[PDB]
Amino acid sequence: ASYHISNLLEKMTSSDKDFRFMATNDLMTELQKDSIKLDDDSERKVVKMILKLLEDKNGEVQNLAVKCLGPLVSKVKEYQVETIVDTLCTNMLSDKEQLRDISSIGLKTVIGELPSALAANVCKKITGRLTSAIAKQEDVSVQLEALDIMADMLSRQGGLLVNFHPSILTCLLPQLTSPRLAVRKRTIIALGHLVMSCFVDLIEHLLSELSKNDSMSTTRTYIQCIAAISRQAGHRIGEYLEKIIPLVVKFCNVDDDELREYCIQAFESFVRRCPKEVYPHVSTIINICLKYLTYDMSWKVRRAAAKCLDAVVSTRHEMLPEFYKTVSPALISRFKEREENVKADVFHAYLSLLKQTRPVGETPLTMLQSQVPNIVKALHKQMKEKSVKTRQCCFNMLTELVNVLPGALTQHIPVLVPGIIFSLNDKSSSSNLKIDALSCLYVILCNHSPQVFHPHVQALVPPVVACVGDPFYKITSEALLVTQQLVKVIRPLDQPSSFDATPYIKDLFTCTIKRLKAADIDQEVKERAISCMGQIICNLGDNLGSDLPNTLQIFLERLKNEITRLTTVKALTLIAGSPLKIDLRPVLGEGVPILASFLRKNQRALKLGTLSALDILIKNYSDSLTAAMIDAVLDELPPLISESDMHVSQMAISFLTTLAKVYPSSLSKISGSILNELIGLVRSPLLQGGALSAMLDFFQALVVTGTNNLGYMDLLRMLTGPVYSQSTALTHKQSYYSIAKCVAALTRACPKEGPAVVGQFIQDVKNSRSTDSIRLLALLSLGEVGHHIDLSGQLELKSVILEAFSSPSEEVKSAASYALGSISVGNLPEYLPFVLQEITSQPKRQYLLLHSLKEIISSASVVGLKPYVENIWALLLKHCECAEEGTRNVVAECLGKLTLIDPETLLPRLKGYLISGSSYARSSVVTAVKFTISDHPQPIDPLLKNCIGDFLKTLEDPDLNVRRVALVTFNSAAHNKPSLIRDLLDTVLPHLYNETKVRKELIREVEMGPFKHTVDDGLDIRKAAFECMYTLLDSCLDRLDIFEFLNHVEDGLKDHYDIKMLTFLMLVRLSTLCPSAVLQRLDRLVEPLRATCTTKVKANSVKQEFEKQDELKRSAMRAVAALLTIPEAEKSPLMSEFQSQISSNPELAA
Amino acid sequence: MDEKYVNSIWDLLKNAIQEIQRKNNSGLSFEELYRNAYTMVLHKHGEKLYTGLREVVTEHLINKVREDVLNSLNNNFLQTLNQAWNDHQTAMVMIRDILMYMDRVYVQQNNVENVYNLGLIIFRDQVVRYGCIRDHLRQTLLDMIARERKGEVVDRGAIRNACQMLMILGLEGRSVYEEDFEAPFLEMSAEFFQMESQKFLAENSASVYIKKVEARINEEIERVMHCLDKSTEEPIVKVVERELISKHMKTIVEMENSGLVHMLKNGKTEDLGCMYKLFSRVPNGLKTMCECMSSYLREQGKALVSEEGEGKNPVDYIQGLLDLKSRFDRFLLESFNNDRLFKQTIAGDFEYFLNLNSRSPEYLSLFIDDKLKKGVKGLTEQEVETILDKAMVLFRFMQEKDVFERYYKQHLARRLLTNKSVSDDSEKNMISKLKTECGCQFTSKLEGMFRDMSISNTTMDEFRQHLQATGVSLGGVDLTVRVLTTGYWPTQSATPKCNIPPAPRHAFEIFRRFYLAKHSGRQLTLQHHMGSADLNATTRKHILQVSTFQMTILMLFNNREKYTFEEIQQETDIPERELVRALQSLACGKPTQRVLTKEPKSKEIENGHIFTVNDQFTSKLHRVKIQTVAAKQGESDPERKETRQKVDDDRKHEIEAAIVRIMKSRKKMQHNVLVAEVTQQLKARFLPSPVVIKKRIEGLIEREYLARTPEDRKVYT
Amino acid sequence: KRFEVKKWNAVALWAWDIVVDNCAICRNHIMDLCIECQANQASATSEECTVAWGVCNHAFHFHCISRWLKTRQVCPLDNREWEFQKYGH
Ligand SMILES: [Zn+2]
Ligand SMILES: [Zn+2]
Ligand SMILES: [Zn+2]
Repeated sequence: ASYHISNLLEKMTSSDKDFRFMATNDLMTELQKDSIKLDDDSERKVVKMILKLLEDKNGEVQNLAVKCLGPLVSKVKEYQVETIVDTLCTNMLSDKEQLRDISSIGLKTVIGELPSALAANVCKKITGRLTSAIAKQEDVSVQLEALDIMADMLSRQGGLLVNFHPSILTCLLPQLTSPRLAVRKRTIIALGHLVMSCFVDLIEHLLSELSKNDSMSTTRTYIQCIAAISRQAGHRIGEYLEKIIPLVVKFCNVDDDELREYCIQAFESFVRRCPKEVYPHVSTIINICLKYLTYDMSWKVRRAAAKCLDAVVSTRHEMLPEFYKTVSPALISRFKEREENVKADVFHAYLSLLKQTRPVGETPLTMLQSQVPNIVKALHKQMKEKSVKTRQCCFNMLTELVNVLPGALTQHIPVLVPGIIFSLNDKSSSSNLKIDALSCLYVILCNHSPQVFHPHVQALVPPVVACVGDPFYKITSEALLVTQQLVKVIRPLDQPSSFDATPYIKDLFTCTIKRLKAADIDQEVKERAISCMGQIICNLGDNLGSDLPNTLQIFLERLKNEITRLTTVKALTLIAGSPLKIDLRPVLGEGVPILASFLRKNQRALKLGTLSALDILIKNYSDSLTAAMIDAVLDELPPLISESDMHVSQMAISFLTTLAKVYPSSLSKISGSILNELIGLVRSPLLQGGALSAMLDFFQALVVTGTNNLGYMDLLRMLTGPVYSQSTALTHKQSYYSIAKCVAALTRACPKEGPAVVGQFIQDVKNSRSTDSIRLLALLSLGEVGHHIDLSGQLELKSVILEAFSSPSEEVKSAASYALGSISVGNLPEYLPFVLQEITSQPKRQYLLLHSLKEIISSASVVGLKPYVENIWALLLKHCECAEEGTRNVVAECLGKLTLIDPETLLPRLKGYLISGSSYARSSVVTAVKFTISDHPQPIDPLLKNCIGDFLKTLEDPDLNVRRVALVTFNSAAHNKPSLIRDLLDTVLPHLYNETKVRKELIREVEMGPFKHTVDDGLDIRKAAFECMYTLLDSCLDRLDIFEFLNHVEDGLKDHYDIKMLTFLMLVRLSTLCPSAVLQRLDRLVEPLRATCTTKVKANSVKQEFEKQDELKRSAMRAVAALLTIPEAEKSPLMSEFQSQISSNPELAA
Repeated sequence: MDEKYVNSIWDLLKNAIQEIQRKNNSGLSFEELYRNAYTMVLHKHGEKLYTGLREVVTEHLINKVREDVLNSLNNNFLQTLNQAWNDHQTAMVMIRDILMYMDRVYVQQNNVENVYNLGLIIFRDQVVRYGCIRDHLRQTLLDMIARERKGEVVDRGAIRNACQMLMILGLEGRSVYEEDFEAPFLEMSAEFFQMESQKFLAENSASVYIKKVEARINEEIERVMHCLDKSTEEPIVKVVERELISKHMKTIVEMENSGLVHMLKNGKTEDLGCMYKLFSRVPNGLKTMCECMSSYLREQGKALVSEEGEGKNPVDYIQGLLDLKSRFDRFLLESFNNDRLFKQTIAGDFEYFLNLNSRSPEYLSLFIDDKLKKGVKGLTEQEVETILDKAMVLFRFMQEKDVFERYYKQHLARRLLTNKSVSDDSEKNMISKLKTECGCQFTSKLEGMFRDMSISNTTMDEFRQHLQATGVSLGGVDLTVRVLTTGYWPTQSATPKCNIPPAPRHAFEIFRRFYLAKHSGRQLTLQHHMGSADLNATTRKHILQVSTFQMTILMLFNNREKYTFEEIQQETDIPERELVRALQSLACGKPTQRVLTKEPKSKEIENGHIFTVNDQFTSKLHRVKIQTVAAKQGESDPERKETRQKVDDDRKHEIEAAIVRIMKSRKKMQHNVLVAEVTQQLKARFLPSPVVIKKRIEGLIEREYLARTPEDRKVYT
Repeated sequence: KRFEVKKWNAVALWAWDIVVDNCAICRNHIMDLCIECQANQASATSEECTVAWGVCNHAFHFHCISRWLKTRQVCPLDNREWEFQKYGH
């Protein structure tokens, strides 16, 4: 309100400090909301009072007056802002100590509360006053404040002030020679804040200036000035850097104490650029500077040199071998010591080089093991020193060393074990030194082998007991981990051991019980102690005394927590299944119920841990089980097992499997509850591999053992019944496969077979009111059981098979083919001649049993096939008939699968048939070698490599029909294995480019003379060729030839619609993969897509063709956007005219 | 005209369009057919022509395309479907020109669909929506897509063309193409997603899982574009997002190994940024990420802010906190691209765990004092400035600034006045940075302490000039006694008065008399427990050093030897127990540079112990100092509690200083409002402290509380 | 003499017209309470009445200056506004 403003003015005048303070607070609050009642007239007095409150009296009123100025500036108008700016400027430019600093603080809130057009004229005046304020006249404090607010204005206002930039240049450049040492630094900050603000001509100008200025002038702060300006330039100062490089090395040549500063220049200039020759220059200079110790102020030089070494290594990874070998051993190892700091950052440089010898001729491992000896002498020598930082740095070096080299210092363990004992003793220096020493000990113990350890472990025990007994809990936890590793090292429960350990078990067990029964320490030390004691019991429990039951009850007691639960469960898994069996009857009796309760915590890790613990207990111990806790856990599983977690389901199923061969009553309990739940689960379509094998075992064991009214008869009716009543497929696809595999496992569980096979026979042959679902189920389960249990005679196999084969539903035919394929393996001598005879007999069963034969070869054995394989391949060659191309495909797949086994003798015949066969024969052989390609490495690689190379290099220039076939094979090969093409890429390019271009012999300009159709008959090969080009840049890019690739993606841009879109995507990816290798032909590719975004369509057409052309134009515009996504390196060809039609395309594409 | 002419026209037009569609229309003319259309449409008989069009098109489709696609359902099924599409379209273009010439008037009169749309609809109804072709096409598309996702290569261009065909066939947009087909397609997609994710969670680690799932996400997008059509984005992205990242959110970041906590431990930096890039995309992923961040930070703080057992060095402790802060800032900078949520949560955690100790301002002040005097480690100004900025940043996320600035003023008292323990330029920089880090109820008193130094050395030079002009005596040969004020300068003890050097006594008396004649009204005195001096020893003439209590014992030794505790307590008018700290600095706990040795070598103090002098002169120069002063940085219990109670009464008195004005100016209380305003005024200074204000707002009702007192209730009290 | 003192780096404290003998408002003393407190006992609670020091260096009893702050706050020995800087001797 206006009255409120009147009141606060009155208070301020009266001069009452309490009233002044509260009036200022009220002013700030009312200005913050919406400047309640601030008219032109009232504004003239409030700013006057604000300035007066700034100038007059108590500092409390002053800060609140500075705060009001903030909201004022933001909620006031253009004249008053300018006025208060001028007043602050004059206050800081004149005398009066206090006015200067309070006005400087105020002017900061001005450019902080005002960002634009409103602030443009505002900051112009500030710059105008500051330029006169930074005059060369000696006003030390005035320039201090002036450059402060000056660099401030640049830091916060960078998108503006572009016009005043030359003016601030002419007054900032001559300010770098002033005698006072601080204003020179302030000017460097000013030029940095000036060069952030995107003004190109300016920077080139000042760079030429300092270039001409390098004329023997005694000034080091200007050297650090160019250093910092290069620092702030970032990624645009490469050429100017190449310019200054001779200057900086020359200025470092002359002996001076500011070699530190010129090395700062060198390392920064290099750290923020990725060159190909600058690193040698920089490296040469700092090797000199690191050798520079003579006899002070020379330490900073070596510090800078070591920081530069660090940068060098961490950045030029591709240059590692020679530089590593020639600088790192000598320089770093010889100078692996000095006073406090250059030594430390030399270790830091070697830590970055250790991480560069980590991929995690002369491999990195070789030069690493070359480094190892001198390294161990140097770090031991450093261990002789007393400083805590020295030992900590050596500990970090050791930790990283064994992390990049498993063996590392295997022969040096005797050398460095005493250093570890020494660092684990008195003379204080615990801090983080104890943590580092214990971590290094743990890493050394775990990574190498105990073989060199047992002596120096037997010489190691008492100090780690001392660290365990140490009051600090972090050192206690690290020592607990070290004891756990040591006990893993003295025991070897896997490899033979001979070392006696009784006193060490005594002492370690003693400290572990002392630490364990605390119930008053942090959670980390508690978990570490629990795990350590569990390992103690598991490894060394055979020599242990009567404290085992006490510690075991202690484990029970500590288990019932919210943090210790997971660690206790893990220790219980570890304590079980141990060569040294531990009496775990009380634990079982009191833990199986508590683990069952643990199950209902919805914690995935907890669920898995308790499931594994229960499984392993029931597996090995299997002695102290009674009805109560097993009933509890079996009641606990049904909530646990669900579709949402197949791995937890698998673990629970495995627990069920093991418990099945342990408790007879549990089997019936499982029968009821778990059978209900798993019947719910089986119909789910995600049963696969892990869980599938698990459930298969579950049913096998459950049926083979005694179960409550559950076996073959009962379960078989409770398996088919559901799907039979389902009738119309209520599932999707996988329930049938899962049920068939479950039925097969159940059948092979108890071989009282013959009823079920005859029943499935009836189901498959009882055509009356039998749903296709029923038929599928029958055929699938039949084939699955014939797979292992040779169905042999069992009534009519043949009849049922062919009957189901002639089905009107394609899925039933596929099931019949799969069933026959599975039947043939197991009774091959009987069922395979059937396959040959029927394939050569009927022409539809030809194709269908060819699919069945593919299944046969895929899932057959590897020993009982050879003469049968020869007959199969004889028929396959004879059955190259071209009735349908699908028959060609399946016969090619069969040939490939046959080639997979014993390729050595069969492959040369295949190549000969390529050479002497017909066009369809060449298609068959090349498709067979196409699908001979795997997805993962196989022992066929070398022979297949060379021979498919011959296949592709011979079959890439034949007839158009066989051409596209070999092209799709090469596409598959390129996508799958880059490691079998290699040199073939160069031989493929010409053949591929021959058909890549348009062929003016196959268009034929026919089938509509007057009406002008252009049927291509070569677009099939063209599409396949461009698909190979996609997989080319997708897999092999480094050695691919770029120029021809780009020329013919241009010719593809001149091709038809599908090739147009494929070339658009090719261009997008290739511009992304290699930007510089696309800039060369960016303008050349621009011509086609520019002609594409201008072609119009006559109104005679229909709107669907318009949507088609809009799709083409949108793809072209996306290609243009991708070409623009290159880091703005062209800004050249035509720059995207704005028109009424095209301009919509980028608007809708953004 | 007659029916014969029009029926012959229609018959020859049907023959011509049959030849057009049979790919044998080379021997055919277009002008004649356009004339047939003109004479058929001028007679207003377009209904029969449209019916014949529909009949011939549908009979062609059923006879040719339905037989061909069904006959080759297993060999090049997509290829023959594509060929049928191309042939149908290339007949439809010319059919379209003719029947669109007539469809102009037809659609301007009969408001029916055009000929091209009619052909599209009839093909959709007769082939694509066929009772048998639908299921086979769906099955082959799903199988080929799944086998492509497995890692094999299929004809992705064929799927492109099929998707484009369904686009053009929709005739409106995303209608038929979606609906049925999209449902099993996305069902198979989500099934595949879950089957792959459940497999991938069962490895062990998350570092490889997140890379591998990002590769899966990228490959999904690659197929979306090339293999499939132009759109197919929003539903696919949503389903893959929900089925992978939303399902793995609870468990992938809390694993014991390669979990978020572990990768924060060792210092993995690519993994954090990549996990941010993946989980910033899923809904409520950043929320659980920052929740785990806060949990880890609180655990680390409780590990570091633990009070049970205090043995940590001050500089080291705060340097460790500074490293953690800067490391987390660098983490957020690279991985989280300076996200607002993570910055806010780390600031909140810092505010929560930095105030758990009453020692945090004490330790920060110790660290700033240690790094401020003169640091050989990091001598150059850039590292000093960065350390200073990090110290101020840590000071931001910290409450109770009163004890901080009290300890800062005590540090100024200690370091500032010792001999020359300031850099002379950086203290102004510290004052300026503190001016822009907290409030401003101070800083002018620290600049007022700098005013005292300035007048001090101006008085030094003026008094030196006056002494040269006068030359009273030889007492003041080399005297630098700083003129000091009681107010700005923090209180020392009860000035345990000690023996003052007899000859310099004249110098100090001369200086005091000079100042009692300068401005007259100034009750002066000497701060005996502050300051230092230099004693010249005498084979070479070296100069020793004394720190405000050494010089008296040293002169007692120089004037006469064979003295003891009784000798130094009897004839010297000597103070209380502080003497023992003063004396032990020379003998007790000394390195091999002892300037005072005693025959009874023992840790405890005796009465009749003879004091002697041993050489122990390793520094063969004329400048050796003793460093016993300001040695311990533990800030022991008695000084802790006395400074704590001093801070307590300072807080209580400032509360009054604000409370009186917040009555005198603003309108009075509604029994629960003034405490909020008084805490708002003083939030930037300390904790609100809502009990002491409550307890003492009734402390001033007795003395100077006017107007309507806050607890008026029934009547203005 | 064996050793002789050459240099000193001492410090000299000074105060304004506070008059240690008599208060400037109550005229009792710089210490030993004020006119509003008299004795040491009778609900002093560790004698919550100390000396107040300002930027003018003038020192008064806290009770004296707080009671004087009712009407005039002009630091009667001078013309300054009497900031609050210190509490206790
Ligand atoms: Zn008084
Ligand atoms: Zn005064
Ligand atoms: Zn009093």
